[PDB]
Order: sequence, then C-alpha cells, then structure tokens
Amino acid sequence: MVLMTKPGTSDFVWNGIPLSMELNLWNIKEYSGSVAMKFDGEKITFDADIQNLSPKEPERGGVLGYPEFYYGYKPWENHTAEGSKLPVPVSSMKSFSVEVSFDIHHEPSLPLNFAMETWLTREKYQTEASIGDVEIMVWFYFNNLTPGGEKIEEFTIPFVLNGESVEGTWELWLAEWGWDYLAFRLKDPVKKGRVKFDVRHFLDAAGKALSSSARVKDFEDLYFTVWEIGTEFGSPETKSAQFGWKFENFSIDLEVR
Ligand SMILES: OC[C@H]1O[C@@H](O[C@H]2[C@H](O)[C@@H](O)[C@H](O)O[C@@H]2CO)[C@H](O)[C@@H](O)[C@@H]1O
Repeated sequence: MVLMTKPGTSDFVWNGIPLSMELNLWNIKEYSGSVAMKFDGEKITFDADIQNLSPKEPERGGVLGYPEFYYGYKPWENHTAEGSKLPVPVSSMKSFSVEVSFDIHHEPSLPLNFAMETWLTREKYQTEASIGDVEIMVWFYFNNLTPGGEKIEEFTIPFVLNGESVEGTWELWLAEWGWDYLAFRLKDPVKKGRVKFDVRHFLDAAGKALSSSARVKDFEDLYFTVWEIGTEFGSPETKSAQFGWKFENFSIDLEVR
C-alpha cells in the first residue's frame, strides 16, 4: 500500500514486479488543490483537482506534469526500485512486452495524453539526458495535445487491444532539443482499454528514423533505461486541471539476447 498526496517517488511491488510510482509535477511552479496517487496491491489510481497552475520553465512550452509509474531506472531521478532487470543495452533486447489496462477520465478541454516512454542513454546510469541521448514516447491517447517537434513519418505497428490483434497507425514526431525527442502517436486514440505490445517495434522504428542523425550516434549501443507509464497534461495556457486514471493488469517481460 502506497499513498502520496504531493510530488515524490515511492517503490512498490505489483504481482512480484518491482516498480516505482512518481507523483510527477515537474514543470509546475506552484498549485492549489489536491493530488492523490495510490497503489493498493491490485491497481494504481491517480486523481487531481488543482488550480493556480503555471509552467516552471515557461520558455520551453509543452506540458506541466506527468503522474506515472515505471519499471527500471529513471535517469532524471537517479532512481530504481530494487531487483530491476533494466537498464540493458538496446542491442541486447530481443523483446520487451508491456501490458496494462487503463481508464482515463478528464475535464473536456484539458491537454492530456496516455503516454509511455523510455530514455536511451550513452552511459548506463546517467542523471540527465543531453545531446546524444534519446527520449522515446508512445502515446495511446491524446486530447487537445500534440507532441513536440514535427511529424516526420508514420509507421504501422501491431498490438493487442482489448484481447484482439490489431495494427495501429503511428505518427512519428521528432524534436531536437537538449536531447532527441521522438513520439509515436496512435492515430486512433483510446481513452479506456487494455493493450499489450512489444517495445522492440518502437525501438526498431526509432533507430531507423535516426540512422542519419549527427547528434544520435550508435543507437543500438544506447542503454534502454526504463519504461514509464503515465499521463502528461497541461500547456503554458492551462490554469487548472481536473482528471484522474486507474491502471490495472500490469506486466512486463524483458527478453535479452
Ligand atoms: O526536463 C527534465 C524533466 O523531464 C521530464 O520528462 C519530460 C520531458 O523532459 C519532455 O521532453 C516531455 O515532453 O515530457 C516528459 C514527461 O513530462 C521528467 O519526467 C522529469 O523527471 C525531468 O525532471
């Protein structure tokens, strides 16, 4: 049982899997209202009803926070729950399946998404990402929110949605900021459902997308550090946010060559 009502990180174990939950409001200068994130052994829930919001780093634009949970090592926080099998070199990953059920609710106009991501780093345990590293996101849902940078292509990547084998069409957005940002955004966003997919398909498309970059070199030698699952929300214009979610039936399976 884990309960947090302010920003912070806590570890937990879900069906034997060591994980970390972060009530991540990294780009929020200050807020009024309440946030509550909880793990009860069977589900992780998050609820927010906050106001008086403004960006911590205004000039970078983009979102305000990212309440999430993750498996592995999150560089920015020098943190991992114990017993984690990540990070591992991208070249060593044969497959990395992620499965989770989700139910996201939100006031109608809120910029928000259901996004999962990883950070690929040159060194195994960096404490930040910079030039030469990569941030790769996978968005299964979005509302009044587009990824950063611009769309550079589309990839058809399969996955199991609510128990059925489907093919998703994913727009790939790339931005060269302090690191390389890549976001795969599903054309038919899903607000509630269950998905199972292999992160390897996204790592394969990302590596190809960057095969001529002068910034990202030797993609396959980078370390796949973590797998975060959460909901980014907000924009420089967002003054308040009312939303919440429930994640259940979580599991991952890393298979290394
Ligand atoms: O900038 C450090 C900050 O990054 C947070 O991840 C951001 C990422 O920087 C941004 O490019 C993307 O649009 O959104 C993600 C998630 O909101 C990270 O979660 C923080 O821990 C870190 O302090």
